Amino acid sequence: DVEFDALLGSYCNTLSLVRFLELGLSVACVCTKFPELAYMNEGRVQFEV
Amino acid sequence: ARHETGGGVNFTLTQPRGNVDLGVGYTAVAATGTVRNPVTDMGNLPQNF
Amino acid sequence: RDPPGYRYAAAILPTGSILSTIEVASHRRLFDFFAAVRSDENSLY
Amino acid sequence: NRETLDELESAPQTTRVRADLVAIGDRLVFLEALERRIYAATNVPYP
Repeated sequence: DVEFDALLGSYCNTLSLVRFLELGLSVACVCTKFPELAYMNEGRVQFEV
Repeated sequence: ARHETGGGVNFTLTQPRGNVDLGVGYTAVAATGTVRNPVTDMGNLPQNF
Repeated sequence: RDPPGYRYAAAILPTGSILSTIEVASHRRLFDFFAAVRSDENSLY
Repeated sequence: NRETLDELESAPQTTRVRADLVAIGDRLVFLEALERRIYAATNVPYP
């Protein structure tokens, strides 16, 4: 007698790493890289219309 | 940060972020399109005090 | 008052372009701080 | 893991044949009638 088991194949996907600038929503927002929010207390913005 | 459970070690990551309603008035209106489900069945239950 | 008001003194040091214009006072219940242009202010000098 | 695990082997041979292709959206699809082709006079009813 011969009786064996067969792993006939293996499949995988990939985590499609979307990039936020490669995206239609990107002109809604000036996304700014400011690494110093941790030591920051507060910011303000004044407006002169 | 690190948490170090009895079940294993953990590594959580956070980030400070800021956003501003930079527009002086009424950016980004929205509107309703369709109904798609009438979730509640509309009535025929008494109120019981 | 002035930690909002210094921002209007910082708005006196301007870089920031405001794109579309409507009446500000309709959105009075939106801002954190409102100042009103009335032709002059004895404080801003 | 950026793995080359699944398959890339041999690039098999290609041959032309009569068929039909429609464009329903950007998914381009065959068409097949399976009555006059193979179940012509066969006493098995078409599925």
